[PDB]
Amino acid sequence: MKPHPWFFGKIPRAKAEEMLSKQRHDGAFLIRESESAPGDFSLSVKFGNDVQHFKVLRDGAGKYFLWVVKFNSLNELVDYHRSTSVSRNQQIFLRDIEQVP
Amino acid sequence: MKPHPWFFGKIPRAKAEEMLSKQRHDGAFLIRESESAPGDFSLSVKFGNDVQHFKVLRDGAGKYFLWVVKFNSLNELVDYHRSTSVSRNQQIFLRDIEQVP
Ligand SMILES: CNC(=O)C[C@@H](Cc1ccc(OP(=O)(O)O)cc1)C(=O)N[C@H](C(=O)N[C@@H](CC(N)=O)C(N)=O)C(C)C
Ligand SMILES: CNC(=O)C[C@@H](Cc1ccc(OP(=O)(O)O)cc1)C(=O)N[C@H](C(=O)N[C@@H](CC(N)=O)C(N)=O)C(C)C
Repeated sequence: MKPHPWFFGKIPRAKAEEMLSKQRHDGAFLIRESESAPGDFSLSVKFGNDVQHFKVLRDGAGKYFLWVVKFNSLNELVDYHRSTSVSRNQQIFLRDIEQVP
Repeated sequence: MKPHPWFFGKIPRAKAEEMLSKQRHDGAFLIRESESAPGDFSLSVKFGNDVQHFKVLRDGAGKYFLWVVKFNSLNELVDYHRSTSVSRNQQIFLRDIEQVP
């Protein structure tokens, strides 16, 4: 087992945009710990010449979700959205960013 | 910026012990998403011939903590405990696991 290449911890929202702007393929993403909402996570995803940000929402039990389907972990939320679009305006599927060697 | 080498997402508690048992230095650790408590995080740390597990607790606002000092992120909690012991029985400081090439 290896650590997940998508967890960047506490990095500025702007830093996520800077990084993902350099990614070549739509869907490139990262999970970060929100600075405006301590204790909450945010998902930043590249699409075209833009970087979209999503709030990782929680239900009453602590499960995570973006829209309707929820999961017992960020890990499962992320994997589910690799084959189900994170967007309702475009078909954008999460894919690991091109990691630096 | 690079992803954090300590976030393993949803892996079994037993898997964390298996991995950390192979680590050579005390303090080697990882943050995982609890399976017994969906939505909560757990910190697993190596020390001697054992692997200790800690619940990452949350206050009313969502801040994270192990004992008393709390943080706006898992990232900050982790960094704080690199220089302040996670244990009250031994001086154990978090240190990144020896990542596989
Ligand atoms: C500064 N405000 C925004 O960026 C609007 C973000 C949601 C968001 C709100 C705040 C936020 O703050 P940070 O963590 O970046 O500091 C991060 C993300 C948003 O609305 N995103 C769109 C959206 O419709 N999101 C849904 C679904 C979701 N889970 O975010 C929503 N707003 O409930 C998405 C399709 C790009
Ligand atoms: C199965 N139960 C345990 O492993 C006892 C764990 C806390 C814990 C409890 C449940 C747990 O479940 P998982 O996420 O591993 O499935 C993971 C960790 C514990 O008590 N750990 C010690 C401890 O005293 N922890 C404190 C401080 C803390 N934040 O965990 C506590 N229990 O409040 C620590 C010094 C090794």
